[PDB]
Amino acid sequence: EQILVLDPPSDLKFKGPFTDVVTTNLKLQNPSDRKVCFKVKTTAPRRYCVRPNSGVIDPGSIVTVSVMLQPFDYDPNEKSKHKFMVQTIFAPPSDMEAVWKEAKPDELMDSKLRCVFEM
Amino acid sequence: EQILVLDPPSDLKFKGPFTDVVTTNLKLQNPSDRKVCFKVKTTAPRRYCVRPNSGVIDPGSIVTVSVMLQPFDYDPNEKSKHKFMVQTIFAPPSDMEAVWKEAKPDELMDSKLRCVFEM
Amino acid sequence: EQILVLDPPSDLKFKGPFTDVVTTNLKLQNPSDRKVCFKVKTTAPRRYCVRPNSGVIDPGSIVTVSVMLQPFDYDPNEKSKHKFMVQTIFAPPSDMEAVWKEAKPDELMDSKLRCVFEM
Amino acid sequence: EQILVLDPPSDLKFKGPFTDVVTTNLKLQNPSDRKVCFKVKTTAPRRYCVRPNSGVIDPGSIVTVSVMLQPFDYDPNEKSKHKFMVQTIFAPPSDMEAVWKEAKPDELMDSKLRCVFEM
Amino acid sequence: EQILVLDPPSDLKFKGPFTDVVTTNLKLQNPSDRKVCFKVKTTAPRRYCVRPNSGVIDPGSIVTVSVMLQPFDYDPNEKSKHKFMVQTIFAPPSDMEAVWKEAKPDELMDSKLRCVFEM
Amino acid sequence: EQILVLDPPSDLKFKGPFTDVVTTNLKLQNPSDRKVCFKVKTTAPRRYCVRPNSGVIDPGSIVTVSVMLQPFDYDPNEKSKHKFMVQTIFAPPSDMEAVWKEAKPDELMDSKLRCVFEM
Amino acid sequence: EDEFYDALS
Amino acid sequence: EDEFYDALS
Amino acid sequence: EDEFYDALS
Amino acid sequence: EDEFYDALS
Amino acid sequence: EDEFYDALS
Amino acid sequence: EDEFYDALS
Repeated sequence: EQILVLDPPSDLKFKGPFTDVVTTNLKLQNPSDRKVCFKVKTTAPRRYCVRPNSGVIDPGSIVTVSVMLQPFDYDPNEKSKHKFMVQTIFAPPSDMEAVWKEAKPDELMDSKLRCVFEM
Repeated sequence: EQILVLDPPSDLKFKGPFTDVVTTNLKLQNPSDRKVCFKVKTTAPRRYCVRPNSGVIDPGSIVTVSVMLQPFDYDPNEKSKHKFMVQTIFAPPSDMEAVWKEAKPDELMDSKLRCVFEM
Repeated sequence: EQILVLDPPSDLKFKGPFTDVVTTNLKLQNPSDRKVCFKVKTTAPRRYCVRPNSGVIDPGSIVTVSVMLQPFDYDPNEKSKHKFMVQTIFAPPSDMEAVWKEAKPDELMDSKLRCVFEM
Repeated sequence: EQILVLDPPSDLKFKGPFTDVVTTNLKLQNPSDRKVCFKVKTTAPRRYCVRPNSGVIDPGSIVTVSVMLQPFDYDPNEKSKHKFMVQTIFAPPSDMEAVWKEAKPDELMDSKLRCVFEM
Repeated sequence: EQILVLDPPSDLKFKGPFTDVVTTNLKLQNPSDRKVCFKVKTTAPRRYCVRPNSGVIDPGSIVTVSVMLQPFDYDPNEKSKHKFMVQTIFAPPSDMEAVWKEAKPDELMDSKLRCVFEM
Repeated sequence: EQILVLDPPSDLKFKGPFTDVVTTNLKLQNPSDRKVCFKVKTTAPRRYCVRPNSGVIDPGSIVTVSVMLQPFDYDPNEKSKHKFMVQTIFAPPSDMEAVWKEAKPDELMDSKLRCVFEM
Repeated sequence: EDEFYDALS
Repeated sequence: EDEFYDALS
Repeated sequence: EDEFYDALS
Repeated sequence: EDEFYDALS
Repeated sequence: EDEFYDALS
Repeated sequence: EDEFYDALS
């Protein structure tokens, strides 16, 4: 199960107009006694900038991730199909590449969030 | 003179309420034929997250910087004294630390922006 | 060790000018008696389109991946730092997402290629 | 009338030698206020890989299609008879099969392109 | 409803070994008082040759379509996901392209066959 | 002399039972630097379907012809007197009728194949 | 699910 | 004249 | 001896 | 169904 | 050193 | 007057 606590836990809302970049924030809280590594993935990678898109969260700490929806012609009739995934693993004791490739599938935790466009 | 073109060029506006993080975007366009390095500074470093706070912009390219005003008790009667500075230098041919320490003050270009809080 | 045979095995060469998209081809041959899954990764994801960026290669078969370098201002004096990784796994017996998340790091095979820009 | 704007609009040029795959790019721009679906067809399906061979283009957006001419013994004296067709329809509100079978012939838009081989 | 009678009506069987081309036959009988046009489609176009892949069947007549499975490394444990579709329309009173494009979707009839590999 | 290489070079084998259509394949490879036109003929035209019964083979290319022996009452004691002929000519620079009638008899190349029925 | 393509000859 | 087929990918 | 005819398709 | 890619920054 | 990301298509 | 500090990310 996911160790991190996400606010919002499951739907990311974005408020228009969308003639400019619209940011929504994702709070990642680590309530646990261990460092936790995270990486953000999306079903629509061209459509968003995510900053940071990965990192490490110290025990007890919180990191707020900025999710930047790129501008587009908004169809108030089309409901978003976009999703995000926050993948996590407890931090091992140099390199973050090496960390993800070494990770056993049993170690990995995911949260998924659905995006929602409101006007 | 500053080589990059900034949108907005001089005032960064932040729209309340401010019970949550409020983001504004700073577009940095490099119209020139040379790579340009940048670093962001502020008079109020505890009050903001800036992502990216530094980087390099390819000739012809554009980077949008996310400026995240941290939550606070907003006094509609206090006008903000906060400022930002975007410092730039033409990119030299490994390490960005080495880049900024080697920079001659004649090489350095600055833009300043004043923050503005609206409701 | 990598099961697929790559032509080219290690450097991908891109011929200018670069005022338009420039494609190079990567041949992925499966000499083995088993299906093989592949995914392509890059150090510079905004700079390239890769088609297909993943798939499955039947025993005996060959797939040619198109690597499309996006247009840019070329500095003949800057040598490319870009790299690609072709990650592979033998094919298991519905869904490719499920396939990658179930992969043990011991099962995974990578090839790395260096990009090279010539005029 | 075709809603998409095509660059090139009418002739696709392929530059030899042809001892390897030769790619040309077809830009499909959607200037309109509606999503547009597209499918590519050819008079010589064994001679070409097209990636993507179909898809959807958001209002305002642009997709560049890669047309990969397969290797062959080139007769500089034979001029190509090959053609391409880009068929389009405005996007309806699940499945792209269902989309094309439901399409009324009055809804369908075509552009034809002639292939051209240069050395 | 499909007007033609197909033998076999729903499963196309192919008998190995598959180190050579393996052909199975599809009989299309037109029991009706009108000419019927037909076109064959597949989910796996690289894997098969179909001869003829389209045509017209006179009232009262029968045409036998040859479905040629291309050679491959056979996995007795993989069951085939391939399907075929025979699409039909009653014959209008020159050109077959113009015939398919003019067709209303209400006019079109499909039969689907699932492929089966036996040894 | 025949320019095409035929596999099989000289006997076409058909494997019973013959209560249904039985197909054998004839591979026609053009090793030369010129297009080659072909037409298939038989001593028993009512007994066979041949697909394609004529066409053109690009330099360096290969076409596989499907030879479909129609059903019949097989006398395992009657040996087949049927023959095929593949006639060929180098391709001239519109109409394939015009091509065969313009052909000088010195230009024409023939291969003959004997049919063989096995059980 | 199934994407059908014109069969080739 | 020209018979168009779905392009392969 | 052998009379060859165009093959039918 | 849903294919997840690494988010870009 | 090198951070690899899923390639986009 | 204004003392500028490196912004934090």
